[PDB]
Amino acid sequence: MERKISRIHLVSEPSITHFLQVSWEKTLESGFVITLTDGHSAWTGTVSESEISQEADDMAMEKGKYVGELRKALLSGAGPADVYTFNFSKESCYFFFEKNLKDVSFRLGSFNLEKVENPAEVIRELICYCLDTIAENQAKNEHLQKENERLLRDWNDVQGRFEKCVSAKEALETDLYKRFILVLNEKKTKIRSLHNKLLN
Amino acid sequence: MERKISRIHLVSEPSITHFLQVSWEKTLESGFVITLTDGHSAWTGTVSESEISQEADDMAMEKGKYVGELRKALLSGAGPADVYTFNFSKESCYFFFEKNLKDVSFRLGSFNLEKVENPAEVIRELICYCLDTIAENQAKNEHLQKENERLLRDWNDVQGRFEKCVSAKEALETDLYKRFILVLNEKKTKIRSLHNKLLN
Amino acid sequence: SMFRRHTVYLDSYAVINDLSTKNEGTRLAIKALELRFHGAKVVSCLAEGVSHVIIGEDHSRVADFKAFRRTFKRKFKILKESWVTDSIDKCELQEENQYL
Repeated sequence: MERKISRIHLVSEPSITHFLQVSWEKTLESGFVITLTDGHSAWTGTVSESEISQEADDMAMEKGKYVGELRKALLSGAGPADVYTFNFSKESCYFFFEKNLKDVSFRLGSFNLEKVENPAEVIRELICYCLDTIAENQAKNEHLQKENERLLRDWNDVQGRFEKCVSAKEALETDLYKRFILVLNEKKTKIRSLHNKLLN
Repeated sequence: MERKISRIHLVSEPSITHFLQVSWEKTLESGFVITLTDGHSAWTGTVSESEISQEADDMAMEKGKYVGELRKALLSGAGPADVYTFNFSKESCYFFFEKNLKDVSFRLGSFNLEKVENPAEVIRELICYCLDTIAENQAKNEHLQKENERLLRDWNDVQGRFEKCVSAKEALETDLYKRFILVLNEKKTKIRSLHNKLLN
Repeated sequence: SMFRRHTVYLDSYAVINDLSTKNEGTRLAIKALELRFHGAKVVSCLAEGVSHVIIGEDHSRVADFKAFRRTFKRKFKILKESWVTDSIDKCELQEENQYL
C-alpha cells in the first residue's frame, strides 16, 4: 500500500499550499486514491484502471507514457523543466491537472472529488504516517551509520596488519638466505675436515 | 532552532490522538513554545526562564533534573518503565501532565494555553516540516548507503590483496625451502661418499 | 614460523565439515588469514589432526565443540581471538591457559 504526500499550489488560491496524498496498492496503473487537504477541509476521490484507460484512449497515446506523466505530476517527480498547474473547483469539487508548455496547455487529467464529513480523522492519519516514516528513516540512518563506522574501524585495522605483514615478508626473505648460508658453511667445513683427513 | 512532534493521548478522549509539538532555539533551558493540535482546532502556549524557574521553585528538586524530566516527558523520551498521563481542560485551556509510577500520581507541570483563531496554518506548518524532514532523511539514507557500498568494496579489495600476499609468501617460502633442502641433500650425499672411503 | 607445530581450526562454517556453508565473518576471516600467514595450518575439514580451535564471539557452538572433542582421541583447545593477537604483538607464543 504505497503512499506519497506532495505539496501543491492551486491557481485559485496561490497564497496557501494544499497537500495531495496519493495511495496505490501495487502500481499507479491499477488505480489510486487521492486526497486533497488544506488543514481545515479534505476531499477524497478514487481513480480505477478503467478511468485511466479511458483517459489514455481519449488523449490517444500509450498507457505507459500517460502513467509516466501521471507519476511526474501527482507524485512530484517532475524534471528540471516541467510545469504542472492544478485547478480545483470547490463548489463543484472538480480537481484537474494540466501540463503547461510555453503558450499551450494540455488537460492531463480530471477527477470529481467528494468532501469527507471528518477532515480531522484524515489529517491525523496523515500526520501519524509522516511521523512513523520519519522515525523509521531515522532508525535506518542510525543503523547504517553504525555499520559504516564499524566497517571503517575494521578496514583501518586490516590496513595496519597488511602494512606490517608486507615488510615481514621481505624480512623473512632476507633471513632465509642467511640461515641457508650458515648451515651450508657448517656442512662445507665438515667436508673440508673429511677431505683433509683423507689426504693425510 | 529545532522542534519535536509527538503523539499525546488525552485521558478525556483516548480514542483520538492529539499531536504536541515543542520548539526551542538552542536548549530547553532558555524556553520553548508548545502547540497542541487535534485536526480541527489548535492551542498554543509558551514557557520561558521565569516560568520554568517558578514551576521548579514550588517543588524541592534541582532545576537541571527538573528540565531533564520535562525533556523525558514532552519530547517522547519516556522509557519502558516510565508512564506519563496528560490532561487538557478545554473549557479553561489548562494543560498538565503527571508521572504514574508505583500506582501514585505526581504533578510535573501546569501550563496555560491560548486558542488560535485559525488552526489551518499550524497544521500546514506541521505537515510541511514533516515532509521536509522526510526528504532530508531520505537524502541522508541515500548518502549513507553509497558510503556503505564504497566501504564494503574497499574491504573486499583489501581482503583479496591480503589473500594474494599470503599465497605469494607461502609459495616463496616453499620454493626457497625446496631449493635449500635439495642442495643440502646433495652435500649430504657428498659427505656420505667421502666417508665411505675411510674404511678403505 | 611460531605456529609451525600448532594447527588451528576456525569456526568459519555454520555446519562443520561442509564447504557450502562458508560464513561471511569479518574478524574471523582476517584472523584465519593472519594465522595461516604466520605459518599455522588451517584445514577446512575437522579431522583427527586438528590440535587447536579458535572461536570468536559466537558462543553458541561451544557446546558442539565440547561434545565433538569427547569422541576425539586427542582433545583440542578452544581459545579466544585475543591469544593470537597477543602472540603477534609480543612476537612469541603466549600460553593458551590465559585464553582457554
